[PDB]
Amino acid sequence: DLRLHLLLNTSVTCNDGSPAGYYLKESRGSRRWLLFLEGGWYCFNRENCDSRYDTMRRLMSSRDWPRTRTGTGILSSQPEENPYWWNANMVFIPYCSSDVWSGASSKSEKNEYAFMGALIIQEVVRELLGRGLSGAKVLLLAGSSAGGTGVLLNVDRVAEQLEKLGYPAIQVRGLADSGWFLDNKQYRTEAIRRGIRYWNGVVPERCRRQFQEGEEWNCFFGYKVYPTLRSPVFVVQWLFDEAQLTVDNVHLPVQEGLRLYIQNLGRELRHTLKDVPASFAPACLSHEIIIRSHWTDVQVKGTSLPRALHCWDRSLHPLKGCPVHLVDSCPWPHCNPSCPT
Ligand SMILES: CC(=O)Nc1ccc(Nc2ccccc2)cc1
Ligand SMILES: *[C@@H]1O[C@H](CO)[C@@H](O)[C@H](O)[C@H]1NC(C)=O
Repeated sequence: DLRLHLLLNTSVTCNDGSPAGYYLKESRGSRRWLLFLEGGWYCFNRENCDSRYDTMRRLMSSRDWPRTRTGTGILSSQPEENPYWWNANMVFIPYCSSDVWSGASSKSEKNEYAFMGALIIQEVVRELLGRGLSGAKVLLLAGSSAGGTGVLLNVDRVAEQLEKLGYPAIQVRGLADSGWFLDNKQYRTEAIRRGIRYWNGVVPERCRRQFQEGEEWNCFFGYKVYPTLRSPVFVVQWLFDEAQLTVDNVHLPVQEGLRLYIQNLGRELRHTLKDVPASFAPACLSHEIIIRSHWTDVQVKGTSLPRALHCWDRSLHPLKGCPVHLVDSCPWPHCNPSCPT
């Protein structure tokens, strides 16, 4: 169990003005810190944010959150469930800003909702320093789905924040799970354009300077923002991601046209990861992995994801028998026998 703390700075809020927060299970004898960003799509105008407030309210408000959460997968403290970082300090940051962790806009006079995801991350880090993060030696910012994209948008800002607060020794790293999407041709972009204006969304400065005014939406796509990043980032992406296929209007007797479409999507995803040295990409139809209890089961080329992450740690201190770049080459879903059932 991780226990809830609402933010002491109550001006940093969820969508409806209620305080944001974080769940914490500390580990005294450890100097490693894992901050996990929850996912859950997003909303981009008044009417579809209102819809989300009726039937997905816990993603927009803290008024109904429980006092405790169970840590699962990489947030588990048990070595059998979490061979990678079972002894670490564990933090789960709930997603209640509906802005892919990019917003910096208060509730107001002219704003029905607050979109403060980027400021929520910054405030959690600030308040955690007084609870032991000041002694840390590695801070891993991780996340799944919209939280995975949020890692890409925020990892360098967290590094910059700690450097300016006087903590140059804390090594900030990123782990982006299922947040690496393609702006490809559909089988049969305005939502994100149109949300960044609604959220006052912020993107990393170097990527902003490449694409410039009005084109910041480009920085929500992994293969375009990752080359501008400076912190080390490990990328986990299923080759046949279910969220990707949904937006592409694919619904799984597959005939030639769809066969080529699916095979092409795989090969395109594979291509965008060829120059990503730390990555894990199985040939499976799925979505998210790192906080699932059975995340230890999947393997690429004989290496599991917890092992690949351990090899990543060793690389940041070629390694014999301990690889870090693991991308499937077989071209159809399920062609890896270890895929989730
Ligand atoms: C031609 C063109 O613009 N294609 C395109 C653009 C944006 C998306 N957006 C998206 C992808 C995956 C997951 C969530 C959103 C998908 C396809
Ligand atoms: C609380 O957060 C807001 C928004 O980030 C900031 O402007 C304000 O200075 C913060 N208050 C304190 C006491 O840090």
